[PDB]
Amino acid sequence: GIREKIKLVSSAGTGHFYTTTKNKRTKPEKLELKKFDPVVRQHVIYKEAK
Amino acid sequence: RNGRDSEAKRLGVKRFGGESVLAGSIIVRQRGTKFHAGANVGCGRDHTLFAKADGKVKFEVKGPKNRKFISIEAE
Amino acid sequence: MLQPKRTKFRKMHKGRNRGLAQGTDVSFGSFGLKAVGRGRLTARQIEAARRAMTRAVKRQGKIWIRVFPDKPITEKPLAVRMGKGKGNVEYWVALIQPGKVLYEMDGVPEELAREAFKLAAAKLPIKTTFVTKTVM
Amino acid sequence: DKKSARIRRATRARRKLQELGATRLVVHRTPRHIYAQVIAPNGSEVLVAASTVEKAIAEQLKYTGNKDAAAAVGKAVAERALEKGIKDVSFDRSGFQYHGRVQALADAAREAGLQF
Amino acid sequence: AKTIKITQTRSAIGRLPKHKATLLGLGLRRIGHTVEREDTPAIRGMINAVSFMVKVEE
Amino acid sequence: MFTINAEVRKEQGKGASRRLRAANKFPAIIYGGKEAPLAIELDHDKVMNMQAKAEFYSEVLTIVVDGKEIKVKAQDVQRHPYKPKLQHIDFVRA
Amino acid sequence: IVISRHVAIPDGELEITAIRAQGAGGQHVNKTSTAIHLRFDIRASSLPEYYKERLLAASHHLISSDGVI
RNA sequence: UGCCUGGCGGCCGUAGCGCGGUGGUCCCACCUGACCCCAUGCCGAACUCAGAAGUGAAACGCCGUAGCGCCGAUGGUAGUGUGGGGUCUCCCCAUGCGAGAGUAGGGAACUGCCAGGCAU
RNA sequence: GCUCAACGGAUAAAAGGUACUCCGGGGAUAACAGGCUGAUACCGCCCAAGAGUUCAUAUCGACGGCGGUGUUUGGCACCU
RNA sequence: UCCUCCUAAAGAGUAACGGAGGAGCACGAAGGUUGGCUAAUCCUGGUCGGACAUCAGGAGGUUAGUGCAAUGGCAUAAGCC
RNA sequence: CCGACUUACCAACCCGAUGCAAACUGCGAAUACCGGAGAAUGUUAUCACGGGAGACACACGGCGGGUGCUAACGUCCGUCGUGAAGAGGGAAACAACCCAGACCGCCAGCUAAGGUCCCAAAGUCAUGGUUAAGUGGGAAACGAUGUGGGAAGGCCCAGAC
Ligand SMILES: [Mg+2]
Ligand SMILES: [Mg+2]
Ligand SMILES: [Mg+2]
Ligand SMILES: [Mg+2]
Ligand SMILES: [Mg+2]
Ligand SMILES: [Mg+2]
Ligand SMILES: [Mg+2]
Ligand SMILES: [Mg+2]
Ligand SMILES: [Mg+2]
Ligand SMILES: [Mg+2]
Ligand SMILES: [Mg+2]
Ligand SMILES: [Mg+2]
Ligand SMILES: [Mg+2]
Ligand SMILES: [Mg+2]
Ligand SMILES: [Mg+2]
Ligand SMILES: [Mg+2]
Ligand SMILES: [Mg+2]
Ligand SMILES: [Mg+2]
Ligand SMILES: [Mg+2]
Ligand SMILES: [Mg+2]
Ligand SMILES: [Mg+2]
Ligand SMILES: [Mg+2]
Ligand SMILES: [Mg+2]
Ligand SMILES: [Mg+2]
Ligand SMILES: [Mg+2]
Ligand SMILES: [Mg+2]
Ligand SMILES: [Mg+2]
Ligand SMILES: [Mg+2]
Ligand SMILES: [Mg+2]
Ligand SMILES: [Mg+2]
Ligand SMILES: [Mg+2]
Ligand SMILES: [Mg+2]
Ligand SMILES: [Mg+2]
Ligand SMILES: [Mg+2]
Ligand SMILES: [Mg+2]
Ligand SMILES: [Mg+2]
Ligand SMILES: [Mg+2]
Ligand SMILES: [Mg+2]
Ligand SMILES: [Mg+2]
Ligand SMILES: [Mg+2]
Ligand SMILES: [Mg+2]
Ligand SMILES: [Mg+2]
Ligand SMILES: [Mg+2]
Ligand SMILES: [Mg+2]
Ligand code: NA
Repeated sequence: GIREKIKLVSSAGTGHFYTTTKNKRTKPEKLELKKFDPVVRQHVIYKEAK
Repeated sequence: RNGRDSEAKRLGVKRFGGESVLAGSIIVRQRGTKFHAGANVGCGRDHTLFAKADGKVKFEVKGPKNRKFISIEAE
Repeated sequence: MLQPKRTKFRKMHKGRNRGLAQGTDVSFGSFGLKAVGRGRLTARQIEAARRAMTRAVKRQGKIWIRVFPDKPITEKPLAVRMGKGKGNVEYWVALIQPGKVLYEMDGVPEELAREAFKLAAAKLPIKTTFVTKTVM
Repeated sequence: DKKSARIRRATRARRKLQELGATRLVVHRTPRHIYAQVIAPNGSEVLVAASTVEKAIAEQLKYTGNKDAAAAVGKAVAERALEKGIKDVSFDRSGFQYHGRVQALADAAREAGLQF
Repeated sequence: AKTIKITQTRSAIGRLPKHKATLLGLGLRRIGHTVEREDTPAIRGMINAVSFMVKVEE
Repeated sequence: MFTINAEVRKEQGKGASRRLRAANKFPAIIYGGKEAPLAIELDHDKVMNMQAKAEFYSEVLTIVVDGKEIKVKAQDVQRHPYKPKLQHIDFVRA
Repeated sequence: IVISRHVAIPDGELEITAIRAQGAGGQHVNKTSTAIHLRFDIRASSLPEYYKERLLAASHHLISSDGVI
């Protein structure tokens, strides 16, 4: 539908990322979650990307 | 117009009363909780009742609502 | 011509007609017309029999119809192949088992009731009999 | 009813503890007279108990039904439990908030030695 | 100890699979074949299952 | 004052009761009080001619079973679905 | 069979026969009686008077001189 | 040991509801006060705390009452596995299983652990 | 990154006509005729409201019911 | 193509151009947890206000709700804050 | 404004009674299925893994159904049987129905279904009854002092029909 797949990139130096979806029409603010980074093995902030 | 149906889901009781199961064995596949988890029985996200221990399947109607529970007798 | 208002579904399976009836007693009147045989009563047959009764007895007396067709019968149009979906609902039948009281009558002598029930049974596809209300 | 509201408020944790097979320290609060029991995993028989309706406890409290009385009951029940050998219990609010007298009882039980 | 003689009096051709399995469990092969079996409730239940085609003498 | 002769049923159930009603009797039961229920057979012609009176269902009846006279009352009657026949009668004692 | 709120043909006053049609169709048109020949005797009908009268007075290609539609 | 009460269970309507009566030493409940612990998308209603003067009004418990709910035979009936039969999309016979409903009736729960009070 | 939705997706990429037709087959399957059936068709009977100046049944017969035949159109696809 | 019910003969499965309906998503909260709460619909009373708004009480009992079909669930709520 | 009248009409809820349901269920079988134990029986009949297939047009009959018209030697499922791929006997003849599974031979015997007057093997068998219709040896609603049996009932040697 109108939900676009976005990429949450780790704020650590790792190129690690999760992928999710987002309704950019209703929520135009970036996702700023705190997910587990398996490269550094810590919970760091993942920020939305493309 | 008609003509559509769904693939059958193969629900229902897999292991019946008195049957010896291993831990993790699926006992009943259901939509809601027709059967409720008793002792040593877990309920999955799709409400699948599974054995959390090795033992025998046991059905009861305990409770104030007379609902049916499945437990694993650790035998 | 009796017919249900706003049923759940338009069409139903053929089903069977095994078993004995349930409403086998004269519950509302003094006399009744009970089905000895098994079959289908269409709404047209029920209405014909009711008119025969209501004319044989004059405006006097009360008449109960104990049966409702409540079952749609479909037919395919003529010159249509087999298949292409179930046919269209043409009429409604009541399923009748042996013993079903079909009509009851009250407020008339038994002789008038008998001749009215005969006039009406002549309109029905089912073998009938005359019954009276029994104490217990 | 406040009683029925509280019992349905407690039912979930009670059934969870019964499922876990835990020995439970059940508290019961009343405007006067807080109560505590330690009940076996089978839930049908009491292992230990302590309350301000007991004279040996109430004799040392100027009011039974306050935080100090609750702390006294908590210390007493945890002492009796540790003497019977019951160390690892689970707390059962019985539908009361874990805020005042109930929290005082639970804290007193913790400092006395009951692990929960 | 107590035995019972069972003869097959009818054919097994168009019989139910369970009936043919019962005749096998009794040991009956032919029509007119007579076996001698132990007189236990299980044997009696087999004889009951296929009574329409076996004859019993005790 | 209705009197009905009856024998006790030796065999009971579906096939036995059907054999009875074919042999022109019909089963009946007597119950009530502390005495156990008593299964009896009635002559269908006799009882069908008797029950045609509306007082059969109000008066206290008597049933002669094994010589014993049991005062009863017609409690329930199972009639044939469409035939003018009786299938079963319940008699409450006294 | 209905003509008006007061005029309906009893459906037995209407003779309907089956015949073979003209034109294309092959063996099926040769052998099959798909064409309908409807005959309706106006005088022998239970049609209203003045309806019988107008039908018998009309000069229509579908009404024969014997008073048959 | 008895009675009463509180808590936690078993059991899940023979156990619930209604109707009537009844209990306040203790317990319980309402209750009193609230700036505080804490609380109200407003409110000390609730939740919470500090208490206990008053009342058992309500609630709750107990005791009666069947007006209901509920339980419920026996017998019969329905259905039905197997074999057989007929007049055969419905039945019957032999045998085995045998309801549901209803009827007679039952029925105002029973019980375990702990604690407290009173009487002993 | 695929209404690859004909959704196990044959290509990245594809509509028609043939009575000018052709081949391999099929009675696996239509058109004729036969068969089974009898919805339809046609014929008969039952009930009898009524019409018939009265009068159901001289004649006709509503609302309904039960059959027969195997002329129609069909259904099926058993033969070819 | 997928989902729900029935057909489907009380395990599973089960066909038809059989009978009925939906999906091709939504949601960073509509997820997690903790704490708390319990509906529909009526009646009575009440400014505008009304069949129907909000308030109070009673009855009622989940006849509601479950982001979207249907089914099975759901009060310990899976429903509501 | 207001309002007794005309509510003799319809009529919700509720109460009492009567039914109906594939897509209703406060009930609920028989069977079937799953599991465990125990005999007896069965040439392991079971499973696994390997070599080789063929087959994936099914038919009819019974039972449970959908569809069709409670049509079809119809169609579509479930399940069993048979045919397919099974000869023999019976049903006149008649894959699929009934009985019954052909290793070969015999101018031996007993039986199954079905039969026993003649064709044509075997009862012109025995006992009791029914039917006159050649019913048996096709059919419905409905009609009828056909005839047999049964249970009552009305009126009747103060005389019934
Ligand atoms: Mg399905
Ligand atoms: Mg102790
Ligand atoms: Mg056979
Ligand atoms: Mg039987
Ligand atoms: Mg052309
Ligand atoms: Mg032709
Ligand atoms: Mg004419
Ligand atoms: Mg006081
Ligand atoms: Mg009071
Ligand atoms: Mg019984
Ligand atoms: Mg019962
Ligand atoms: Mg896509
Ligand atoms: Mg494709
Ligand atoms: Mg495909
Ligand atoms: Mg492809
Ligand atoms: Mg060619
Ligand atoms: Mg063909
Ligand atoms: Mg061929
Ligand atoms: Mg043809
Ligand atoms: Mg006239
Ligand atoms: Mg033809
Ligand atoms: Mg075919
Ligand atoms: Mg030919
Ligand atoms: Mg199933
Ligand atoms: Mg099944
Ligand atoms: Mg949610
Ligand atoms: Mg919560
Ligand atoms: Mg008002
Ligand atoms: Mg059902
Ligand atoms: Mg193929
Ligand atoms: Mg195929
Ligand atoms: Mg069938
Ligand atoms: Mg075929
Ligand atoms: Mg076929
Ligand atoms: Mg072949
Ligand atoms: Mg053969
Ligand atoms: Mg042959
Ligand atoms: Mg023949
Ligand atoms: Mg021959
Ligand atoms: Mg052989
Ligand atoms: Mg013989
Ligand atoms: Mg001879
Ligand atoms: Mg002779
Ligand atoms: Mg003849
Ligand atoms: Na009764």
